[PDB]
Amino acid sequence: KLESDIVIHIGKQEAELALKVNSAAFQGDFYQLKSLIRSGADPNKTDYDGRSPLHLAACRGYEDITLFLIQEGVDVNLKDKFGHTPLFEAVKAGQEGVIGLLVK
Amino acid sequence: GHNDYKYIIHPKNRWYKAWEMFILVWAIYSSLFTPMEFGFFRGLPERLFVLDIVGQIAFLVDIVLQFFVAYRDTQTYRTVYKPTRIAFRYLKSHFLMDFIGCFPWDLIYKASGKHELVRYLLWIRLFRVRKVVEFFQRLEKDTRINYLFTRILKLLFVEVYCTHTAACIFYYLATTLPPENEGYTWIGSLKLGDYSYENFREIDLWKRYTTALYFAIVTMATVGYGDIHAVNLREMIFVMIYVSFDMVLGAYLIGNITALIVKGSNTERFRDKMNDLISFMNRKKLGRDLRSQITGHVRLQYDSHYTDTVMLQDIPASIRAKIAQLLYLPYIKKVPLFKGCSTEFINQIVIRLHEEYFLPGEVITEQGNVVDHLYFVCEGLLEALVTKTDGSEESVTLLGPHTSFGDISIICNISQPFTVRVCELCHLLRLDKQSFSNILEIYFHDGRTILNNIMEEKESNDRIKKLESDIVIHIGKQEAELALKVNSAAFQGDFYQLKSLIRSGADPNKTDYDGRSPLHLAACRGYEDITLFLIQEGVDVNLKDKFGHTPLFEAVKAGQEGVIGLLVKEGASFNLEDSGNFLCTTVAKGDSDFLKRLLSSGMNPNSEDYDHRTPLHVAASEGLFLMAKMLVEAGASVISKDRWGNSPLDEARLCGNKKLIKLLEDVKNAQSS
Repeated sequence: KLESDIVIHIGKQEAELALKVNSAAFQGDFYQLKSLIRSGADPNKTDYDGRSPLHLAACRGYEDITLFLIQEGVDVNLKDKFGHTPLFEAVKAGQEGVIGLLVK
Repeated sequence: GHNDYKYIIHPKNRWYKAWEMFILVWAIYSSLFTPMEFGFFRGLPERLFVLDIVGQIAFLVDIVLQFFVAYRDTQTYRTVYKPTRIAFRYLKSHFLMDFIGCFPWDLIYKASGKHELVRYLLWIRLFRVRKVVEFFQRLEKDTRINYLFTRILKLLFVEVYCTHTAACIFYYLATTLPPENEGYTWIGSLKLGDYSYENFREIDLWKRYTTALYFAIVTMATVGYGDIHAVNLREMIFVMIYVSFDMVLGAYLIGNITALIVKGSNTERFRDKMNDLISFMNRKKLGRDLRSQITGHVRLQYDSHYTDTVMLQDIPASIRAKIAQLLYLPYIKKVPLFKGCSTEFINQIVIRLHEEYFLPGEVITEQGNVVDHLYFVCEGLLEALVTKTDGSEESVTLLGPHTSFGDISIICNISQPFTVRVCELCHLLRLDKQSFSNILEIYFHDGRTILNNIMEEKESNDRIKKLESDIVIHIGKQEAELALKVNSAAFQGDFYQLKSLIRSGADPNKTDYDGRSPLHLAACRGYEDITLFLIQEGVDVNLKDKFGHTPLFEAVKAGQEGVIGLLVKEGASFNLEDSGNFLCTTVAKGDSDFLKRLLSSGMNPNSEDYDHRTPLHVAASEGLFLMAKMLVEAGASVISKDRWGNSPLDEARLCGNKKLIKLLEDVKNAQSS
């Protein structure tokens, strides 16, 4: 019965993980993110708006978080549900270093 | 299992305890009389004929009862109550010796022609002293009496028995020699004072026993007056054996007493510390008040019994938890930080707690030190101060009893703000940061209720109002995470759960990292029930998201005409930046359905693009008669002209679409009027 409750609870919990991964890519908690990569959902798993945390890392400028996502191999060309690759938010936000990383 | 087989007596049953105290008296008498009746009586006189018989009967019943009393196992540690199991314990452990002792050995000796070797079996009754051994073992368990004190008392009883038996054996050895050679015995040549023990077999039993026991006792302490001494060779040999064994026994007595004095020093440790510490004060001439403070601390070390709080680390987690639930729980209720939360959350705070005691004047937490423990002042007063750049300390609001300090720093995960000082003896209950953190993660609703209590506690003390800004940073982090949960629910379908969260305090106008109120997500998903509920919560129909869209934008994206009409009844209107130019881009897309839902929301009839072309221009040039007619229905005028002065009618005429040409011709010619 508990297993059946967690059949849905773990799905919701995975959703929370993806949102938290984006949050940590939006607050700046790198160390938590390094732990969470092996202790939580992956950046490939998208949120409600289908936005990988690489899009946020383009906005914020957490190029070290960006480099961790690069190590994971998460598609740098993975668009959001707004049909826009993280490169666009890199250019829009004006993070020239992040722009350089995604050009690399 | 005690019902399974009846007549069984519990090991510590009341009536069995009374019988134990009775058979203990009988065992003491039997073990202290067997040597007497052996040595001083070559055949027990009939005067005591009753008293021996009843004695054996007293143990005979005990041979039966021990076949029914249960015994606590040493393997499962559980009392086993089965006569099949119970009987074996006796039959193996001690039944043989007790049964041999219970025979009428004196009568058998008198019924076998007075053979002394039969009387030697009387010494089997000395094994009844195992009852006294059991009594002493049980008394050792009692915390009433010290273990080492019980040891020394046991050794004293061992000396009592050994001297009594030694005196009896000594007199018996005197009797083994024939009466005519009684002058060669130790007693038959005794001439104490003017009394010669010449016919020593006819002297009163008590005079003979007192002489023999006098010898035994004076040799027990090795006084060795010499008035009574061994004369025979049997007497010499027995005195050597007794003396050697008693040397060992007396050495053990001295060892037990010395160990009791050395190890068993409780307040003497405080006294020893006082010795050299008073030497310290005296050789350094400390002020009397400061001397009093130091002595107060040392007495406090033995008066706070922190060791009595350290032991709890050894008691297992659950039982310690219930100790906390019975002691720290009132102190926990007294905390204004918790105040009204779920009883389960309060109970979990209760479970993981580490009571501590501190000293007046000594400081507890230091400024700039990362908070590692969450302290509650339960009985005491506490005052924090902050050293400034010049160095002077900043007095803060005092922390009197039934308060919680350091909590704000833990909540913000920041170092301790002020160096806090212990004004006097305080019952500082402690909670580790990690334990509190996990408890908060499990009880998130209680956690937010604490957050409310926290804001109130912030305005309560202005010195924490010096850190309200950082606390507000933490509050904003909590609100952002909460908006994340609200949006995630709007994407999952947890309608009632997200309603409950909004009831909890969740503003649906809270913006997430995507900055789109959950109305956008409910619209794009199509949870029209959730969209309607958010409508009742007064979410603005067309909030602009970080991406510059409305909730109804997302609805029209997926074309949730249910949600689209739902927001239309609320007066749905994109009112987006360049919504008419976005319609130029939509005619570029060519999505007539997307366009129909947009123009049903009616954001803009027509607007010139960077080519100064209304969407009607684009549709007319493209030959998109359906889109162009639908735009005209929206209000797209045909008199508008592009950058090159061409109306949509001109574009349609260029295209050559008969229906579109006729439509735009008639509409624009009418529009001219």
